[PDB]
Parts: sequence; C-alpha cells; structure tokens
Amino acid sequence: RITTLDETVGVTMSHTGMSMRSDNSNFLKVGREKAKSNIKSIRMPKKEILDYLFKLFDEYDYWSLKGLKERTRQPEAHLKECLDKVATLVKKGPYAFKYTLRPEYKKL
Amino acid sequence: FNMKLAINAKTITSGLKYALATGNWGERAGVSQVLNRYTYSS
Amino acid sequence: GYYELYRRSTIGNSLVDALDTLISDGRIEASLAMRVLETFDKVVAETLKDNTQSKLTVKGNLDTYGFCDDVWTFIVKNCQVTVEQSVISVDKLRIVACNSKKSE
Amino acid sequence: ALQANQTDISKSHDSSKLLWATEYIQKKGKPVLVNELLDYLSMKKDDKVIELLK
Amino acid sequence: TSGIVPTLQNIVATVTLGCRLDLKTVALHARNAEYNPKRFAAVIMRIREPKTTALIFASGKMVVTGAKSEDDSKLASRKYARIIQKIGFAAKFTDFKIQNIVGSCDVKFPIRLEGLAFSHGTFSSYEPELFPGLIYRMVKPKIVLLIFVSGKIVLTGAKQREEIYQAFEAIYPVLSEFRKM
Amino acid sequence: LRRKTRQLK
Amino acid sequence: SFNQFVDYTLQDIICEDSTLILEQLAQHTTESDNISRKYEISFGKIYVTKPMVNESDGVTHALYPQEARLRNLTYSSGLFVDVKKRTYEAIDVPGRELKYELIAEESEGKVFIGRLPIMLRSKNCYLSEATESDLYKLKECP
Amino acid sequence: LIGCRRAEVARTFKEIQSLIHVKTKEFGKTLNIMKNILRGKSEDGFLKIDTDNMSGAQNLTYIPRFCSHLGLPMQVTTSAEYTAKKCKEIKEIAGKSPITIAVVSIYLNILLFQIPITAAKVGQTLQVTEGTIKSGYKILYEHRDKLVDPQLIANGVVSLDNLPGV
Amino acid sequence: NAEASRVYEIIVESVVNEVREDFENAGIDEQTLQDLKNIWQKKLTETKVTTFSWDYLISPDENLMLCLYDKVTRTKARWKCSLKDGVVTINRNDYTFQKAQVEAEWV
Repeated sequence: RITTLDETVGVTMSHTGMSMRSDNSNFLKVGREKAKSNIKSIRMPKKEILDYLFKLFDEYDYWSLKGLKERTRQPEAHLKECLDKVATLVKKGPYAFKYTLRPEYKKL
Repeated sequence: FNMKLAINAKTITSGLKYALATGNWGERAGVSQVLNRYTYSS
Repeated sequence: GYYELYRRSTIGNSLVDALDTLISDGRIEASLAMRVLETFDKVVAETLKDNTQSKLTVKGNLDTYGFCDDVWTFIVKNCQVTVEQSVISVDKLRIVACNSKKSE
Repeated sequence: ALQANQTDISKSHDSSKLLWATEYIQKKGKPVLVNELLDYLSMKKDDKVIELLK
Repeated sequence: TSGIVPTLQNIVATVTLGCRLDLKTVALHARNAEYNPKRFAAVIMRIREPKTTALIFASGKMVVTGAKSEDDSKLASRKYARIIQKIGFAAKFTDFKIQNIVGSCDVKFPIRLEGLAFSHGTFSSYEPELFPGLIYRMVKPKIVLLIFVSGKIVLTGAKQREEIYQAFEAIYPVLSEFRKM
Repeated sequence: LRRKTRQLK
Repeated sequence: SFNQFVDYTLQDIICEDSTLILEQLAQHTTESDNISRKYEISFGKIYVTKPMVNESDGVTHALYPQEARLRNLTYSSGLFVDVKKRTYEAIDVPGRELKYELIAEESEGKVFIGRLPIMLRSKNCYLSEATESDLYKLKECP
Repeated sequence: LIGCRRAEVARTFKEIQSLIHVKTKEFGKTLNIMKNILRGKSEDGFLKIDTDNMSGAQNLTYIPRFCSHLGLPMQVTTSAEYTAKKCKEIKEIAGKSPITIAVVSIYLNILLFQIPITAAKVGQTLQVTEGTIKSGYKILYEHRDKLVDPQLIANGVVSLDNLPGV
Repeated sequence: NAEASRVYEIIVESVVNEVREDFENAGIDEQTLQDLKNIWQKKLTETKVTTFSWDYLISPDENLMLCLYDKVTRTKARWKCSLKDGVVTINRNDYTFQKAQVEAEWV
C-alpha cells in the first residue's frame, strides 16, 4: 500500500517551493560549470600576431573565428583587425564562414 | 537546473480541481455533480 | 617548459658560472647550455615538489612590494622564520614567486 | 625601455616584410624611393622583397 | 545646528596628463607597481605619506583614491606626477578635479530606522536583509547617506565642503526626533 | 549540425 | 474504489513512467569535447499526506472537512514522490559502442507534485478513524 | 517580491532566490528601481499610503510561516510574535536583519515552551547559522522580562528559569 | 640542515644522472660528467652554507629565496601569501619546505 506521512503537514511543506532551503545538489548544474571559463587577453604587438596568423595559415588554410581565437588566445576585435588586414572569409564557397589567406599572400 | 521549477505541482492540482469542480472531464462531461443534500435519502 | 625564475638560486648561479667557464673552455655551446639549463630547472622543480615534508612560516614587515610581468616581488625587513621551535631574525629578505599556472 | 620592448623587424618570411613595406608606402603621402624603403627594414641588400614588390 | 561636524575621510580625484603612458615600463621601474594584464587593464601604485592609492592608466588618465582632504589629494597628485617625470615620461597638470567626497560621523543616539523609512520614504530605501544601513538619496544636493542604528552616519558622494555640510545639517533634525529607549 | 539533446525512451 | 486508487493505482501510474532520460551527445566540434552525457530522473515510492491546506501567508495546518466547506477550500492532501537523479557519461569515439558510467552524483529527497482531492471517510480522510463522539467534536454528522 | 509586500503577505529575499536564480546585487538594484518608478507612478496617478507594506522589517509576517515550517503550535507562534514585536524596543538588535530576529525569537520561545527541537534543526530548516542563532539567544538572554508575554506566566504555562544558562 | 643536505645531494645526483644522454649526443668525452660534478661540488663546498658529502625608483652575500605562490590574500595591512614548493636560505642556511605563510604588515 501507499505510505502516509504521519508527521506535521508544515514539516513536510517546509521543503516545498517558496522556501529557505536552497538546492545543494550538483545535478545538471551546467550553467555554473560552463560559466567558470573566462577568456582574458591583451593587445600583443602586431608583428607577432600577424606572424602567428601566417603560421596557422601555413598549418591549415581555412579557420573559423572560434577555433582561431582558442588557438591564439587574443581579443576578438584585435584578431578581427589582424584578419581583415591580411586575409578574408569565404562567403559562398564550400568552406564558407572560414577565414583563408589572400591570394597575394598565398604564394608565401 | 531547479527541481522546484522542473516539477509544476499546479499542473496536477489544477487538473484535479478543474475536473472535479466542473464535470468537464479531460484536458464527456457531467461526471462530477453537486451532491444532493436535500434529504438523507436524496 | 617552466618559468625562468630559478636562475637566482645558489645552484642556479653555480650552474650558470659552470656553463660560463665551459664557454670559456669552448667545450659546451650556447644552445646546449640553454637546454641543459631548461632541463635543470624542470628537474629541480619536479624533485623539489615531489618529495619534501617540512613546513615554514614567516612573520615580518614589508617595505617594498611589486607585481610586474606575472612575477611578484616583495621586500620584507625584520622578518622571523620558524625551523620546521627555533626562530632567528632576518634583517633583509625578498620574495620572488611566479604564478602556479604552468607557462607555455 | 620602449626601444628594447619592441622586437626586431627582420621577420622569418617575406610576406610580413612586404606587408610592412606596403603599410609604409600607404602611410606616406609621397611616392617613396628604394633606398628609404630598404632603410625601413633591418636589411639593405637585395632579396626577394624588391622583386615581389615590383 | 549640529553638535558635531562630519569629517572627510576618503576623497577621490581625477587627473588627466595629456600624454601616452606604457604600463609595462612604468610597472617595471616603479617600486610599488602592481600589474595584472589578465585581471585589470591598468597598473596599480600607492605611496605612504598621503596614504593614497594610484590608478595608473595607459591613456595618461590619473585617478587618486584614499585622500583624507583636498590638500592630501593635491600633494599625492604632485608626488605621482613627480614619479612620472622621474620615471621617463613628460606629464602636465592639464586638469585636476575632485569627484568624490565621503565621510563618516556620529550622533550618539539610537535611531528608529522604520519610522524614517516610512515617513521620509521619498528619499530613502530600507532593505535590512541586504545591508543594515538605510540608503538615503535626497535630491538637493546630490548626497547619498547611510543611516545606522548606532547613530553612525556616513555621508557619501560629495565634491566640496558645502554640500556635505549642508547635507548633514538638513538630515540632522529628521534623524534627531527619532529616539529608541 | 548535431541535434544536441534527444529523448531516450 | 477511491481507497484502491489511493493505495495502489497511484504507485502504478508513477512506476509506469518513472524514468525520464535526457541524452547529451558528444558535441564533436573539437576532439577535446568527446564526452556524451546521460541525464536520468527516476521516480520512487509516492507518499500522500493527511488532508491539509496552506494559507496565503504560507502557514500550513491540518484541514478538517467542516472548515473546507465553510472557507470554500478544497479538501485535498499533498502528493510526494521520491526522486533520484542519475547522471552518466561516456567517452564517445566513433566505431565503438557507448558505455555510460555513473559519475557517483546521485542526489536524493521527496518533492511535492500536486494536491489530490480526498473523498470523505476514505482511508486518507480524518473521519475514517473518528468515533461518533469525535464526529460530533468535529461538527460532522454521524 | 513587490506583489508579496503589497498584499501584506511578504516573503524574504532567500524565498525569492530559492525559486529564481538571480544574484543579490542586481536584484537589490532592480528592487530599488522598481520601488522608485512604482511610487513615481503612484504620485503621478492614484496616491497610496504605504502604512507599513514595503516595511523593511515586516517580521510579524515571518513568524507564522517559520513556525509552520518548524511544526510549532500557535501559543509558541504568538509568544514568538510578541517577542519579535518587543525586539523593536531593544536597541542592541535593531540593526539585525528581521530574519535573524524572527528566528532567535522563535528559538527563545521554543526553549521557553520546552519544545524538543534542537537549534541545529532550526538552522538546517531555515539556513540561519547556528552560531548566529546562539549569538541572538545570548544577546537576548539578558532581556528576559522585556520579551516574554506576561499573561503567559500569569497563566503559569511558562517560566523564565526554563531558559538554559549561557 | 641534514634534510637540506640530503635534498641537495639527491638534487645533484638527479641532475648528473638525467641529462647524460644529451651530453653523449654532443659527442664529448666521458670526463665531462666527472669534471662538471667536480667543479659543482667544489663551488658548493666553497659556498660554505650546506655540508656536502661529495627618490622613489627601483635601484652572493644576500639572503635570497626562490618559491612559487598559490594564492595571495591582500588586505589593507596584512599581506598573507600561500607560498609553496620553494627554497629559502636564512643567514646562509638553506631550507626546504612544503608551504610557507608570510605575514607582512603594511607600513
């Protein structure tokens, strides 16, 4: 048979809803464990970062924004400036939305 | 994740309250009626 | 690759003086000297971290403190240390430390 | 400190050298000669940079 | 009237120098220079004789915190710019503005905070769950005050003597009628 | 291109 | 019928769909993200309280049917189930069958799921155990 | 929380934070903005006297819910309510949050009424530190006569010696 | 210290043991290890510290220490730091430790 709670009803209701007892379980706490990774980076000088970009372009020609940022650990604005200074992204090709080296710099 | 938000007790509570208050039975009617307290035999 | 703060120790200056003499002897080259210094730092760091047991604490008064390029430079005067007790006074001592996050 | 903080302009590949050469040409309001273009970078003698620029 | 005058206890001032500063060079040469580029995009300095704290910025902007009075802020700014001159950079006092004056005082009687929050609610907001001090935001002038049960009053957000002094003069009676035991 | 979460009967 | 429904049928309804499994896949946008997550919530035994009411202020007291009739309340009692949370993970590589393992985070913990209206003089109602004098004391007709 | 306070049914901040996961600082800033714009609209529209509805303490509304959570009878609850009312006279605990005031009054009346509930159980029920509860009891240990309802000891159901010594 | 002495002895033994293949890759003679260890132990004995069995700007025979910090707690006066895995000499007396807690009060 079912089990009937024989205690005081308020004692049972204390855990319910609008309560002091905040949750202490760690189940499905993806929000706290995915917000603890913070990216902090500074303006490394332009020649070093463009040499790094050329090295990664020599390693593989097509790179997105997120993979390049996690590979170089640089701010998005400065990396975007160093990208569109010397490279461009594909718009309509099969490798679209991926930055590739300019044909002027492709020979080197 | 908040299990307080996950389990909406108002679903069960309002469903039972609505299906017993009105006779509309679901989501046939007249299942629940006001008790005839007119005489004891009634 | 670890940090390069380990050049200021007694063993650090001992090895750089030995490598300088071997440079004057012309038997060890510069690249070999730098790579043996790097593996020296790595080995002394690991073998300092793994198998020691004693403790230490310092009570003092700082006069100059700094933090530039990931390294903390403190200067403390009239500071007392504890052996593992027995305490003796230090007129001048400075603190050199790097971040616990591994370099490279 | 500021002259020692910056690294040398002698890069490991010619693409950076020609990029800096084009940046120096663009930032100048007059056409530039070969001598000051070679004086801009750390090396003076002939290389692939002059023929790639031509 | 007032049986006590508030004391100024922390003053924030701003200075612009009109020059470009390198945080690494000023961090290396100066003694008490603390620089974490990964944590804060500025190098932090302080000195002892005004007991103020310096916010060195890359754009040449200069903020001094921890000054007791205006003369202490002025001499601290003088010493900071002197350190700038001696460290290898040319800077000038193109502007010097004090932007925050805070101070604490005591009236030495218990205050009924509930009555003040209920009566003068249009400038106050009492939430004792968060912070046990009443936040009083009166409109004229723009001085915010912290009211406590012990009678300790912290006047906050002033620029010169007159606004904080008139603030305390105005708030002194409306806390004065409230008595506990 | 992945559907991320899914029901498991 | 109501006592059969309360004592046995509620637990059967709970046990019919006690498991609720959410699966997070590998998300192989990078080789470092090769983990697939299995998120399972299981319902255990169900508990029912005595008839009861919470008020506006949150105070909760035993509800007797006379008061429920007077105050236009609903003569109901709470339902509580045992919820255990199982979270699993597996290193997802292509060409190999997934094998999930417990990460040993099983938090468990009755949770309130709703209010069941109570038929009077049922086994859950207060008046089933009441004598005639008790029924008079509760202002209920014997 | 505005709706709770406006209907004289007010909850605390931990009540709100249990349901919705919002950090405290922006919640307080939002509450201040909310109160300012609501009262500006009331002054622009129909003026409403507060008469202690957004009151800072409101601990009288907190006693019965906490006593229900602890499963206490009402004479304990009303004794705690009178205790919390008379805590306004004591200047030593006027700056304390009324959550702490409410829980220490409830603990004082629990010990007064010989209710066999430990302070640890009250602390784990209400997420108030047992050290804070004990400190509130100790600071309220002196003010025996100024808090206990005199009619209760007139009826003789309670006595002041029931309080354990500190 | 005897603990510092045995720590330094296993330090010098580990250093002369682990990098010998790198020196043999250089093609140099077997006497390299011998005379580097000899000059190392000679200058360690000549150090005479540890016994071996073998107006505001920044401007050997100095009390030095090298260590690593884990976390630093800064207050207005106290400057506690969680130093870990370092070596400190104290009036020409080296020391080895797990953790060091410095307590320096601000002037």
